[PDB]
Amino acid sequence: VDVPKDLTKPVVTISDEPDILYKRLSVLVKGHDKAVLDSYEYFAVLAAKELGISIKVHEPPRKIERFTLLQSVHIYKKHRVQYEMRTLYRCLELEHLTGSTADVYLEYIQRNLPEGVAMEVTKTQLEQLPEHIKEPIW
Amino acid sequence: RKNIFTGKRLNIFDMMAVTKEAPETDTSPSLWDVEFAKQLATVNEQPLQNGFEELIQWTKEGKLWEFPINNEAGFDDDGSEFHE
Amino acid sequence: KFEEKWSKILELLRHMVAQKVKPNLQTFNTILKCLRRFHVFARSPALQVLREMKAIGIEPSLATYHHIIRLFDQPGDPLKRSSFIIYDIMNELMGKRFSPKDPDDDKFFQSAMSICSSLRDLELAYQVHGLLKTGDNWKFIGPDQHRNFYYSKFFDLICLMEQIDVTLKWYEDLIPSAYFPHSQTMIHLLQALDVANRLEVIPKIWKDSKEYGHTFRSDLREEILMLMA
Amino acid sequence: KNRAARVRVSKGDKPVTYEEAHAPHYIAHRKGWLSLHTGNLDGEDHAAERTVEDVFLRKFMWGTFPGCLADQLVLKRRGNQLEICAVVLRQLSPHKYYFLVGYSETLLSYFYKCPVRLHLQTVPSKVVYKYL
Amino acid sequence: HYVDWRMWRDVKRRKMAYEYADERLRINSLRKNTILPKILQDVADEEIAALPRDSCPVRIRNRCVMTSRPRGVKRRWRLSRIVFRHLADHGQLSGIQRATW
Ligand SMILES: [Mg+2]
Ligand SMILES: [Mg+2]
Repeated sequence: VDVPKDLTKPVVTISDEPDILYKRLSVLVKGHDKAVLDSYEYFAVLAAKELGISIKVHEPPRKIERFTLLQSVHIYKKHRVQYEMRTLYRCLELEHLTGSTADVYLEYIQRNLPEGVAMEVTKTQLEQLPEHIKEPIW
Repeated sequence: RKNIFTGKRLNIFDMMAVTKEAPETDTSPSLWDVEFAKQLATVNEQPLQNGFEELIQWTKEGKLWEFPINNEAGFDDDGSEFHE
Repeated sequence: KFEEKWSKILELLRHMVAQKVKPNLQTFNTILKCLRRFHVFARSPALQVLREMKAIGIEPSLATYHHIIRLFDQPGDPLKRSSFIIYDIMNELMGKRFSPKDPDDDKFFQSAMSICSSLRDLELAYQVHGLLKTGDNWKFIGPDQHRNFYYSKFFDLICLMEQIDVTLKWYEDLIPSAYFPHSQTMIHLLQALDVANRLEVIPKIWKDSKEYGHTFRSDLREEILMLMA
Repeated sequence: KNRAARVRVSKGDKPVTYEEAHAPHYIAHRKGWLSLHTGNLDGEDHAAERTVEDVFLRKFMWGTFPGCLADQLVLKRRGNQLEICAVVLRQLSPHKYYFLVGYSETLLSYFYKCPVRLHLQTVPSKVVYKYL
Repeated sequence: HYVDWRMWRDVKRRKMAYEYADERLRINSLRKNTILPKILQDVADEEIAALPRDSCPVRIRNRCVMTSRPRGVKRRWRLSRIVFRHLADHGQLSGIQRATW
């Protein structure tokens, strides 16, 4: 019964400046846990569908960096302990979205980036030719 | 059957033709004015209601990163152009 | 006496008009706050200040109505006047989002609820609470002492004048989410269960009472046992 | 014989937690990591700084909540947020836990220049996985 | 309050090397070309040789930041093999595990 009656909505102002056009957004997430990337993939893909963004997903090959350390504090060279860091990848490839839609979607999925997961988002912007290049001065 | 807003006024003052049309932008912040502005921030002072309001508060205070992430946030190289 | 004080103030205001000084919200709010002493004598003069604000163009804030509410809410029979002052104040404030303009803006809701309990009007209390829930008006409730007083008078009026099926929905929505109840509201709740002939809930009220710090209240345990037996 | 992080067998009377009972080779197999951040991922920077901060926070919390920690800390970093999740006992009064939470969150936020939050879970006693 | 006197000497070497980096870079640029006269480069040789010995960056040693061990250090974490393993084996280094393959 104790429900709000009216809710103040954040102010979104439509500008007079034209919006940016992104041909592609390549969201590459990196993590140590495949299951965490599976859950993030599900969240990010479901978020794109609700917002009407076209999204494709694939899994780039994982990278395992291994290195060797001495096991003993002193001598015993032939006895080593080997360690590794596993970096797993998921790539969300979004297409044909405006700059305003990219700001909302990236903010929404970047704020919800799980602990231990990094993101490299490569944005491909569409631009027209500069006016000086349209015709030769010579 | 009579509303309170209908009746006798005091009539000492008169209707403002318009609100002040040109503000004193460079008015100094006296201690009396700075302190009164703190009494107006205490009337809407309430504890955080949920985790979203804590992020909003940290974002306004500057503690929390602004999203989407910009690796150059807060770093303009003195407004220098590429040709410099 | 009021007449002497009311003649000096009108002289300051006329002086303020001679010196080409325009009054602000705090000018009128100070008059209403200072007339609290005179009570009945200042009731109509106080309403003359409010009507002047509207004409001049100054907008009454939550404090402007808090001061008028406190001035009219003198000990006595509120039905004669206080009834139609609060009903008109809420029709004006209906569906209005408020911004902080006066330091006393965080006292209106506590004052307005205090009269709804006195008048025993539950429809008015829902309108007062409805105003608190519109937009960001919930931030004007006040400090913790004012928050607990507001919800105590609000819930104690629900248990009294509301159906028990709705009362138990507010009991779940408010406690402990909004405030922790005083032992006298646990009692007011039991008296509501009795009037509704729903005593299968008494063992739950005792379980909740312990979870709210009322394990060792004498007035409460006696109340629970007497109803049960 | 290997020694690293191995609670050795006793006479069946030494209570160990789930973390203490698992040697290093079970890390990533049966037990997770006590800190999660991006510094150790391929192509990421500042692993050295994140590691020093973690060592300090573990010592800081050990001495700030003396006798109260019932397990190792879980350190989470998201963006510039730092979350410290600790399992504590129910011996200290609640007032002292609120004082220390307010104090620690404030002091650590000014020390490392980031918003720091402390999440406390209380248990009546140290959770025992097995008796070695 | 550094681990030992040897770590304290490296701290000072890193501080002095940082303070003289720009000056040494500029003088070295004069010595590292075949464009300027030898008479000018011979003077630049003497100028960089007269700078404080602890301004020279080759004297900086990558010691373990927690134990000051001068060898067996992993650059990425700036820890000795012993200290790194202690943290790694207790699951305190994010994403690091024992490697079997
Ligand atoms: Mg061996
Ligand atoms: Mg060397």
